[PDB]
Amino acid sequence: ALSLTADQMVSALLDAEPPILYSEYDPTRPFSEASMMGLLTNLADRELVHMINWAKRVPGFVDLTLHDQVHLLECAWLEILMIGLVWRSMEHPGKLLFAPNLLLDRNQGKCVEGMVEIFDMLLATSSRFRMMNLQGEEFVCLKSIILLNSGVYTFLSSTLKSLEEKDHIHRVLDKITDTLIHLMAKAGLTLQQQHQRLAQLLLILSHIRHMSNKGMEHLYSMKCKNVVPLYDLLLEMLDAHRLHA
Amino acid sequence: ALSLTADQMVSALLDAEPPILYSEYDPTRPFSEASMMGLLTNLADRELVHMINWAKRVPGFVDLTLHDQVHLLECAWLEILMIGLVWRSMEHPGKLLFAPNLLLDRNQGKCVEGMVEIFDMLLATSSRFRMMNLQGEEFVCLKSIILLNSGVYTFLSSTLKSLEEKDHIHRVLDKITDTLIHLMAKAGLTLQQQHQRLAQLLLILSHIRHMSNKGMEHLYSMKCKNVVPLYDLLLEMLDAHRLHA
Ligand SMILES: C[C@H]1CN(CCOc2ccc([C@@H]3Oc4ccc(O)cc4S[C@@H]3c3ccc(O)cc3)cc2)C[C@@H]1C
Ligand SMILES: C[C@H]1CN(CCOc2ccc([C@@H]3Oc4ccc(O)cc4S[C@@H]3c3ccc(O)cc3)cc2)C[C@@H]1C
Repeated sequence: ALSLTADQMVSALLDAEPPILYSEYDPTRPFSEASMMGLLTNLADRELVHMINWAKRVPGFVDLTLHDQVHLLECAWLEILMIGLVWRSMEHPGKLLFAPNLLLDRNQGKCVEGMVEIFDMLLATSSRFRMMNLQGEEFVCLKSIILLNSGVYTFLSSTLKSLEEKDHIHRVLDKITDTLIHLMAKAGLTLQQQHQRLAQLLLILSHIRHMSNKGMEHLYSMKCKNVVPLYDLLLEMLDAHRLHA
Repeated sequence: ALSLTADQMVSALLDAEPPILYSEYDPTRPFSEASMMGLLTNLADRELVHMINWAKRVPGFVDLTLHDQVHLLECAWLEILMIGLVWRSMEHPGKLLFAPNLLLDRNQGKCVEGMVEIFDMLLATSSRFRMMNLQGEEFVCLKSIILLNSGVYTFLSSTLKSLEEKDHIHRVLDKITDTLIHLMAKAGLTLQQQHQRLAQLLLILSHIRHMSNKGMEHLYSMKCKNVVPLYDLLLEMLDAHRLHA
């Protein structure tokens, strides 16, 4: 990640992309009888296992301690799901493609109290991506930045080890910045367009943080799931043996 | 703002800086008897009038409709107060300089339920600014970006006028990006350091959004003040006559 080229980061990031999952409900049955939140929650929980997989393939992530890996994912998981959703919704104006067999419009979000507000924010982000003509190569860089950036300011303590971890993370972030600029230059943007586009992309990440924060507030008031704290469940998942090697 | 130079934006932004206010409490009296939240709330309300003043001097802001000006400030006001606080706290490791006569450490935040968590996040941002050696010229650009960026994705409708406003805002944001790159080049950074530093700065804005969101959640559960909705109070303030010209 720190000696990988900009072309190697791009291909590592493309190679690491997770699969597109489907909603799990019987399509031979009516819809009024489905719990929309139940459908969405079940989807999101299944994505989380693939997210851990993906994160381990982001250059530099697994060189972190297990504790720091847990922290970053605990901080970024909803942001990561949401940029993923906005990305596959890009080509579907006015709709969110939760899954290939679960495409919802804003009125379908009114079904859940306080959810249309979140839908509207996601929908607006999807339209901005569309207006910017965001590219697959740029999107994977952005998702990796979310993973590494979102919880890097909240590491508690400040041990020697902790200091080293922070330095490495900021080093990897620098390399993804170099990769985004490289992508843009390749595409034929001027120096000036490059830095402007870089800023445009990075400023969207402030909106994705906003959506995550608002979505956590909204989720935190519902059946959803809050069994076994998230840290411990992430740890479990990340603290793998290497027996099935 | 769209024909202003990078040097003209910088000087307009420096010229527009608001004053540093003091806490209003009798310094000849003990401290256990003060409401810390009362002190902080009174400080923050006094800053808001100066914030409106400042925003009107940001290049491009007053060319927006009154409604859009209200929206952006309603979305960004806590982010703007917080970056301001982290900026004047930079030279005071382990402390937050709320005002020149009100410098608090984390233990002083434990006095309020759930406030130490916010203090710790602000303190960590202040240390990052310090570690990056953030410059006065960079800070004013960043505060202006917060003003223009934070609520630009949440404008409801999408009228012709609305579309025009968005275009102008993104145009002004582009010019502040050009200004930040200009500042960095002047300072002698390489091309590579410039784009890396730009990204480092912009990624901090995602943490400031985080702090604002968490602070609104925390404020929203206390005496504070929620009399007359914020929109109407902002409108009042922004919808000035020009009689005292
Ligand atoms: C991975 C964690 C998620 N599990 C709890 C439920 O989480 C979610 C439930 C539903 C969704 C909602 O559905 C999805 C589904 C997939 C996806 O990639 C994105 C979203 S976003 C949306 C959402 C988010 C926040 C809201 O306030 C409203 C709608 C997203 C997450 C707990 C588990 C540890
Ligand atoms: C401008 C709006 C603010 N008024 C309500 C009270 O708002 C505030 C009250 C206290 C502060 C707290 O004190 C200050 C004071 C000045 C400053 O520049 C920053 C801060 S930050 C801090 C804070 C913020 C959020 C928390 O959860 C905990 C501490 C910041 C804002 C309502 C008014 C319309």
